[PDB]
Amino acid sequence: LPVLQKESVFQSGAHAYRIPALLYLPGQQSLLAFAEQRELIVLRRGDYDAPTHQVQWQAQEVVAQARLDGHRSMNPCPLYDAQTGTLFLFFIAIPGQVTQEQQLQTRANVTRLCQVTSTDHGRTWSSPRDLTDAAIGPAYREWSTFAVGPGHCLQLNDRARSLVVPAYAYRKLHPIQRPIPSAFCFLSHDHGRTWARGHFVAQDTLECQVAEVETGEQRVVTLNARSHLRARVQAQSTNDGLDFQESQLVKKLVEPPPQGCQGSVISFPSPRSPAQWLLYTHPTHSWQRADLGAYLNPRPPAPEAWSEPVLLAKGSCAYSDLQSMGTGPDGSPLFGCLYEANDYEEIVFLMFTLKQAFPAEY
Ligand SMILES: [Cl-]
Repeated sequence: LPVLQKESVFQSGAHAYRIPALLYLPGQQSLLAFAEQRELIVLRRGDYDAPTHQVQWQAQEVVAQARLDGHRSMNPCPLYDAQTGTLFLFFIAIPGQVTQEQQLQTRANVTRLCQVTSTDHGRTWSSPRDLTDAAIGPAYREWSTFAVGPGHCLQLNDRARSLVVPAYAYRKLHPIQRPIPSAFCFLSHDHGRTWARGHFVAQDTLECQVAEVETGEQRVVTLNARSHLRARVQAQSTNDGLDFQESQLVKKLVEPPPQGCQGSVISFPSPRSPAQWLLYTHPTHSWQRADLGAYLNPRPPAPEAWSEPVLLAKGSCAYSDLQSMGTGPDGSPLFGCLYEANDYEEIVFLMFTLKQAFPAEY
């Protein structure tokens, strides 16, 4: 398909950069591209230059605040709070080396849920805040580890403008069997002051992302997760992510077994009747992490409504993250996509419009 921009934003022959996260700032009309650097989190800011309809990426910088002493930082999970304008960067912190506790108990949970916030459009960040105890509580010792995202988080359009952070945890349900992962959501109605841990979806679900859409008559949260099956796993919640209805397989969205691959999903105003449509990116190969494709769902989150994918990039492609960026030069919705490519040797930024990706719609 034709695109507005394709630029490698992170590069490393040593596969130093992985796990992309993208965040669009609507007022500034800029993007924040995060990635893990093999471990800390790095960032590149880029302003959408209207006159040239290109994002001008600035110099890479380390998010020095997004780290705990003696820990490795991973899984950048950003969010823009529309009510306050504050930016949240959730992330995971794990000890850099085996701890004394782990020496005695191999599966002891030593993973930390953290966050740093910014009130100046991501130019500077607050000291890190460990949210582990407040968000997970007593369930903490029941897991071997867990993670959030990777990729952008969600803010609902409810009265409270609730924050929903997608996540997954490896549950130590059997002392002999290896811990099995299950996706879920963290939910806050007060801009991160308090957190609730939602119930798990089906077992063996891993990196997931959530979006909010209108279906039937009200708004629901759709969770789209990586699986070890041949198709993606999806589930919807009518209570902001605290409880999900029965998980379902989305056969139209392929997953390459046995490992599967992380994928991204976002909602955006319908170009036309449903209020929102969904856009999702993930490799399209039946058993390899290759050929990144963009898929559209005009009647979300109905599994049967997903479109055939449009090829965004041929060849090796892995994790990705999407962000809507307002209206494009051609008048249709503008999108930004950050994805791993070329055997993890780089992270590429792609910017395109709905008209470019899905011509038939126009
Ligand atoms: Cl902004």
